[PDB]
Amino acid sequence: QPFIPPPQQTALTVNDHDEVTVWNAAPCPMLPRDQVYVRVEAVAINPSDTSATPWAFLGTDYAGTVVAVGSDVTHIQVGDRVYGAQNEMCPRTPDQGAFSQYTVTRGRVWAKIPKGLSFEQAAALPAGISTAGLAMKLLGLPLPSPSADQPPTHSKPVYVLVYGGSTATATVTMQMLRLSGYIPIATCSPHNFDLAKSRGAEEVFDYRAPNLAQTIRTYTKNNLRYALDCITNVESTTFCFAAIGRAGGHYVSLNPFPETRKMVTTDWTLGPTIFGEGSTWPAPYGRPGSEEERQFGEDLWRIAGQLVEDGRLVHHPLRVVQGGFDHIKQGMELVRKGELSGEKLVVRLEGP
Ligand SMILES: NC(=O)c1ccc[n+]([C@@H]2O[C@H](COP(=O)([O-])OP(=O)(O)OC[C@H]3O[C@@H](n4cnc5c(N)ncnc54)[C@H](OP(=O)(O)O)[C@@H]3O)[C@@H](O)[C@H]2O)c1
Repeated sequence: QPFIPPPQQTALTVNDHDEVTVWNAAPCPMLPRDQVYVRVEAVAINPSDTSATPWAFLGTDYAGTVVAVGSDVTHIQVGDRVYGAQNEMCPRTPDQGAFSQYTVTRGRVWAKIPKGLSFEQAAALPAGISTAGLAMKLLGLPLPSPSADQPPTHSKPVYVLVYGGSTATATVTMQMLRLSGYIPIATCSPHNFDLAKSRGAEEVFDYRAPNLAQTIRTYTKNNLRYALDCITNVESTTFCFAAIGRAGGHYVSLNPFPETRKMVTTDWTLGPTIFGEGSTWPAPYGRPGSEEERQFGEDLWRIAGQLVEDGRLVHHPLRVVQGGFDHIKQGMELVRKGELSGEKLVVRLEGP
């Protein structure tokens, strides 16, 4: 009954000459006493996968079948299905990444898949849930209550601009914003208008429209105080700053931002902080680990896991590919080239 990991496996990594590589003799991680061992069934592709520690495993989003259980783990059994996030390309843990045949759960940044979800649907969620939570925390917005019967009331609407309303992150975030009593207003391309509205946007606009920031300022009564930038380029930053109200506001982006007097505070989400383990980027010093960041991730996942279970948080629309590891490599290229719109690339792994 003791579990012994396989001697080697296939995983996706980067080699010594900056090329994405299928490695067929990759190591298998050891099983922590407080984690479970996962035979990965599906993975999702994220832009951050495509942005190096050679030979460390790639990939964030996984869903799979529990094949072994740590001695200190309760409430999980062999055969259970789980989904969660890995901390990709981490030099201290190069044998942990979503793009492997076998991984281990990390922290408490995971949950059991609800009976009603498939592996493919569940794999689509982890980075979205994680990022949505970090963005709400940085904006100074409370996470939803999983136990409440309706959102908090605001007789005077509290708007949140979401620049890039068709992004995988925005569609999960806008649902959470709604649950917490906020009213998201989104910008994206016309063909994704229905998607954005279905995911919680009160109104949606084409970001290309002339003088759109004036339109938004007027809509929000010149008091927009929250802007979430899911695109993070020179144009999106300029736009969000122009839309924020006359008295100031808070800009949060999902990436570090390029190079005002506008009374705007600023932050950006650092993905590895969902684990509270720290980060070696950005130099100098990166970030330390912290128990408060760790506890926030666990709390977020306990809340989001229930919301997913209850059908209150739905996955981004899926583009599913049946395949193996070369299909992940291929998926990453489609994503890197900006070739996906309003969909998440998920690969369902064939064994063998
Ligand atoms: N730091 C982190 O841990 C972290 C986590 C999650 C995401 N991110 C970052 O957030 C960004 C979005 O990632 P995601 O996975 O949420 O989204 P995604 O699904 O890859 O977003 C794709 C959408 O972005 C829109 N888009 C692309 N370029 C645009 C531009 N120049 N102006 C306006 N819209 C543009 C398009 O929407 P339309 O076709 O509708 O125009 C496209 O469909 C990426 O840069 C990613 O690196 C970072």
